[PDB]
Amino acid sequence: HPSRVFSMTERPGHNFAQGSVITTGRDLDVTIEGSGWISVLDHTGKEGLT
Amino acid sequence: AISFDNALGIHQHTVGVRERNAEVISTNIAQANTPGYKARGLDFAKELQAATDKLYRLPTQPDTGDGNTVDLDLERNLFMQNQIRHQASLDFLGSKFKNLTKAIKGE
Repeated sequence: HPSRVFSMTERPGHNFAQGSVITTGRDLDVTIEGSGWISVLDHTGKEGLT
Repeated sequence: AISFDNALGIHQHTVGVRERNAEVISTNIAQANTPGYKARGLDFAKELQAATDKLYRLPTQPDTGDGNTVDLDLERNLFMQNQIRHQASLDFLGSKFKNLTKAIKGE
């Protein structure tokens, strides 16, 4: 009889809504207006979005 | 006539089958937790034919990844029934000799 059904928790995605913008007056502080990413390479060297 | 085969009937074989059945049920209960073990059932009519086998039990519920098809609720009931019937077979076969001895000795 089909009586036993398991459930597993999984990550379906991420929340890509715009984060809270903090005005700091610093020249080297940048925030992406709307959607978009900054391409950076980590310690190993593989590129990725941040 | 007048031979032990006819005097004892089939009660001489039933006691053995009830012992084999009890062994299989004991195996099923012990192997209930070991994954991959398939519950074994004994067909009574097969040992009846052998007197005059070791099958598999199809589960009523799915496994949980173990593959073990032993239902401990079923095994306890089947062990209780076999033990009760085993005692009756001893009573039946035991009285066969008690009547047989009384006929010979006349007392």
